[PDB]
Amino acid sequence: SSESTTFIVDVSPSMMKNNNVSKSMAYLEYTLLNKSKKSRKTDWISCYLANCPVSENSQEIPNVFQIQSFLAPVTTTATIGFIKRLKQYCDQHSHDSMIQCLLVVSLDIKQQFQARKILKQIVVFTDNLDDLDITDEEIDLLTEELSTRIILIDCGSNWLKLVEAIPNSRIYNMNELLVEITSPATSVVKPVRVFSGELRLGADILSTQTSNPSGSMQDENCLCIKVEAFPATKAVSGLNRKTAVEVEDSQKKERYVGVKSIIEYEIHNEGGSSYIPVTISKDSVTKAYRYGADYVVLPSVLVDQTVYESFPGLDLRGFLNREALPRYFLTSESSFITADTRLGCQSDLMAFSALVDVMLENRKIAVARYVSKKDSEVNMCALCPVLIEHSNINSEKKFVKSLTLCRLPFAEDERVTDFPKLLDRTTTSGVPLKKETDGHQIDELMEQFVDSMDTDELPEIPLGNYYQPIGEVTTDTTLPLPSLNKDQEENKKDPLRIPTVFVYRQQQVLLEWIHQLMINDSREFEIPELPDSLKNKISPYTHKKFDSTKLVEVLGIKKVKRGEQHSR
Amino acid sequence: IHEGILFCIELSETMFKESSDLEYKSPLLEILESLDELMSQLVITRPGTAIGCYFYYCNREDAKEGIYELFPLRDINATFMKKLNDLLEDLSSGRISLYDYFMFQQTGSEKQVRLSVLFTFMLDTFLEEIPGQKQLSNKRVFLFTDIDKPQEAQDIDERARLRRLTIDLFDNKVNFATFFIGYADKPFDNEFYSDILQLGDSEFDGPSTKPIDAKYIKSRILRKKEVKRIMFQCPLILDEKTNFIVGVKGYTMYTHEKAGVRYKLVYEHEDIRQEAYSKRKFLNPITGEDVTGKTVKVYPYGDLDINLSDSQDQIVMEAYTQKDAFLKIIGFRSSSKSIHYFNNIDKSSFIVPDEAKYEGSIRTLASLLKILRKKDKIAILWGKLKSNSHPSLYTLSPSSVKDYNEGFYLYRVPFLDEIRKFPSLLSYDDGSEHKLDYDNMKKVTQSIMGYFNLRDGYNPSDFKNPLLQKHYKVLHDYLLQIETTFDENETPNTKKDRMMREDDSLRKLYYIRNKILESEKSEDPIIQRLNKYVKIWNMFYKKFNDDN
RNA sequence: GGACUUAUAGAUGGCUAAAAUCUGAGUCCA
Repeated sequence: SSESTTFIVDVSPSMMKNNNVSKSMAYLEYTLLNKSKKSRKTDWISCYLANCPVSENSQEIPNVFQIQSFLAPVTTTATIGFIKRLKQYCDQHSHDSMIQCLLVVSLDIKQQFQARKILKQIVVFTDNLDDLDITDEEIDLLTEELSTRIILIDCGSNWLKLVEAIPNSRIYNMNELLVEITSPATSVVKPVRVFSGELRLGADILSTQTSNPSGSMQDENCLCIKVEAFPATKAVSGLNRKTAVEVEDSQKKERYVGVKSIIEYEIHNEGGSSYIPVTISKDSVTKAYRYGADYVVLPSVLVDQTVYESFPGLDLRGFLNREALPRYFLTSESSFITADTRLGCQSDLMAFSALVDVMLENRKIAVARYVSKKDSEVNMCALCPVLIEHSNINSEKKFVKSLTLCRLPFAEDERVTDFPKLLDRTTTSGVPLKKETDGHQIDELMEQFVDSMDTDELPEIPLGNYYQPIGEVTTDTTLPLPSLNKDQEENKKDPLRIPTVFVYRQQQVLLEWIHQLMINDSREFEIPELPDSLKNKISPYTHKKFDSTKLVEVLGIKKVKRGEQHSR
Repeated sequence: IHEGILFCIELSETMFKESSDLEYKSPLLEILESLDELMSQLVITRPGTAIGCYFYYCNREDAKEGIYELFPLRDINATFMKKLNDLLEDLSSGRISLYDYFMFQQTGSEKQVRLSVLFTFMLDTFLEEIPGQKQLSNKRVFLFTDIDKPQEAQDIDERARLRRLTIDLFDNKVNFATFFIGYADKPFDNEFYSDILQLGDSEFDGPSTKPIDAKYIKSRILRKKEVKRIMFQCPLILDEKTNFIVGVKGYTMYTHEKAGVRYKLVYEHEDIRQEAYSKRKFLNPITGEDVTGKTVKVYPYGDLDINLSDSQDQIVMEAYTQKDAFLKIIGFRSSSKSIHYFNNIDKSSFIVPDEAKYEGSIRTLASLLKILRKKDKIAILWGKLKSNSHPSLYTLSPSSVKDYNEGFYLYRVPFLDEIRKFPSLLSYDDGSEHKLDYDNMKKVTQSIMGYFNLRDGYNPSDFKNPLLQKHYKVLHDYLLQIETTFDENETPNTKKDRMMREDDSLRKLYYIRNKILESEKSEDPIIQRLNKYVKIWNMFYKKFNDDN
């Protein structure tokens, strides 16, 4: 709900010359800039300096410097400022240039937030974990006063005493963070119900196809399970962009304001020359629907008749084997169908899982009739059974049974026609075309070409792990930390599950745009390279080296008035 | 853009007689019904299609040179549709018969058409310039006949003149779709029609003259009715180093038809009736100024906006894609690790070689098709189908041997961010702990599931979109002043039948319940099983909630 | 009606599709 984060950076001579402050600055830069995009009202940041010649803080304790006050919300401009304050401090004390610091922070937190429900944390960047002296009398003192967890980062047993004492405290490496903020990260979207109704088999058409809540639950001739629907797959188109016009200001950076749009209606008076557009009112405009060669404006009462009155439900039509259903029949995005233990009882979860289990064991797909809302589109859909593994309290694996919903095509949807044969080719009349010479050598070399790029060595995602529970990706803090999940990492070798490249590229470039032009005050943008890690996922895989020069040679590859059309 | 079909149907004795292969329905009647369905479908699917229908030899007084005109070659319209509808109804009511309409007789010796006049008629028809009708980009002749050996088969010189009449049509881009009809008893010898429809250069040599059984007439018509809608064409890179680059074309097999997308806007003010247009107008929130065409797209980044130059936009995309459409092979993979029914995100495309752009394309994909079939493998592709779109991973799967069309299917693979998270549940107790009770529930479900197998699989043809049907029926009835049959004082039985009439799917659902309901009435212990299964299932449903 | 969260979000659109359009959506308080 709400959290505070306090950053502390060690400025010892070791941290400066070993380039450990510039590294931590890179993390702070990435962390804060991404936080700036959300501009959360409840996400606090604050920064202090340790072992610093500057002495400016509330408690007037030496060697402590509050370089950035408590800030919420975190804005982009404020982040530009903070990094530049640090960058100036870092450049000054480059060549020619702690215990109480943790105590000052705690006091400043108690005065800032008092006793409000806020997850407080302290993040510390330092090297030489061994070389530091904190007496047991100080650790006894530190645990009592502090109600704030600790995140320690090694940049290169004593330090452990603090971490082990304070509840939910952890320790990470520096390059452990430097690799996390470099690698692509999937966005966590909180699942939201898109449908709520009944999964039915043998329900009465008169009972279900009304706006009445005619309970098929009490129908003993019907299989009725209360179910919910969530989105399983949904298309993304990159970073949302803003339509804007440019404006001037006292500090002329590229300053823009958003624009709105209205819908106007016009007619064309032609004067084959050109026309004279005249804006007219919507009141004098009507929609004319097309029927063949005629266009029709319907009276208002008939315009209502055009809408087919449909009612929310999921009605089973039948079952078939997976292989019996052509894969290309699937035309839409997929959705989860789960049992409704919220609005329904616990019998739904049991009966629903029993259905999925049977469909899994017999490798069956269900054909069903789907309607999400009133007067919504009617869909024929395929219901494919799936497993979803959950991290369990017990050492045993936990598979949650579920269904996947995907739209099947109506009669009016198929565009299929007869295509010319490709294998045993013939003329248009149908006489068998002469079989290609060098035919056996082609199929022989093509077979080696297919083997040369065999990716079977690259493992498919484990059973029940293509989809992932929302619980296994939710964490305590919004700070970019290593996943810590042992199964989630290096499951990324599935060649058919790659990061959203164009989105990462956008974020990567926008970050460097800010770093170079806004912080370093450069006047030339140096756009960075796409990471080799991500390049490989969209580059040809080589299993065995193979020269297709011979194959290409044998294949022989060479580049070469509507104003009376109204009717009734 | 604008295709036209010319129905030409030859009359004979066997065309009028009811055939056992047609559920005892006349071949002539089947063609008429197929034509009614054709226009009913195309008015939704491709209304910009011209259809004409002619019969011969017809003894009617209004027939020119023996060729009767049901309706001329015009864009599909309710007036011609009504004409055919009225004819079919005049037949159904027994008001007339097919013999009565075409003035045919069961004498065993009726007049027959001079093919010279027929083929010339086809040519003249496609050359006409009709004012309100657009120019045809595709001209086709649907040729229906029952006569293997007409009178002109004996004259060798007549065949010669006919062969130049046929060529004359091919020169004017007029193509034949033959429907040569053979039965169980009487077969069709295509020897004659082969001669006159053949060409003398390699690829195109005329249309197929292979006969068909009457049982396949309607399906053949409605299949060849459709037109290939080319979705995209781009190079297929197999191995860039050796210029292993080939050409492919992609076709959408299944669209998503929505009602009410086909419309124009009319402005009427007193005695002015004129087409209107929608204009999207952008305003400045500060001044109210029209800034349309003077706007720019930026990336919002907190309280900062970032606009890159076109030159920078180029460099950004350059890291992972090209400007124009392309498909690059990343590797190959087993189909069982690549194709699933639970992660579709888009519609599939059908991929065909494009040897007009790269020669050798046919040889490459034909071999690749053969190999990927043999090993049951697929290709992983990286690229994009349009210039103005993001790239993605694609799955390229070989067409099945059960399918007629030989080529590949293209499935888009979801990015990691396109794979949504599974929702958290309030309870996770699915009753798996109680082994016996749970195993019983699966067993009874399995038995119930057995009574509802789809033995013929899923066919799109069997399910018409109810939204589409409702929409175009209202338009249809209004144009032809057909008063609605809906009554507010509906009997539950009246309402029930209406529902099943308006929706093909609801009709199926009705059968399922009825089979369960006629399973409890029945006193045959075998048939009695289904309903008792359902009762047992409900027993487990209620027992679980009373316990847990 | 407010607070918070989400913007890689929630929707629309459509002559079958625009590097289009809108701000919606979830939770918690009265």
